[PDB]
Amino acid sequence: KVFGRCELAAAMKRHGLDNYRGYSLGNWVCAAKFESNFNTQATNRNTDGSTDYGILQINSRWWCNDGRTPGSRNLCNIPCSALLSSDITASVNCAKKIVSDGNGMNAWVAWRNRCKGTDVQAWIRGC
Ligand SMILES: [Cl-]
Repeated sequence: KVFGRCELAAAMKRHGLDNYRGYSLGNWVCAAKFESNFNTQATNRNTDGSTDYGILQINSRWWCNDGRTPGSRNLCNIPCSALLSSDITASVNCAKKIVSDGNGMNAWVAWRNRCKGTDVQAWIRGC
């Protein structure tokens, strides 16, 4: 599915992302916009043989297991296929582990380049 902006904000808030590990909700909404364009089924292959999966483009080298990525660590202990559900639970649970690993939201390239430093609260304004 393709979430609306406020629709995703409300779902992410219900799943505990607002202010999680220091990151207000607008950060997470902006990240999803620029990672997946709010599409729960987005996938993108990378040069290292990994693929990024779902609404938050979670990577198959470090975080989820897709069975075809060399050097897999599966630190979220989740099959990547689960991260293509229209229900965001598995992606949020893995994102919480990623953002707790020591480098904040820097794991999300699109967030680093297109959200960080902007007024991210605009992403939840009006919701
Ligand atoms: Cl604005």
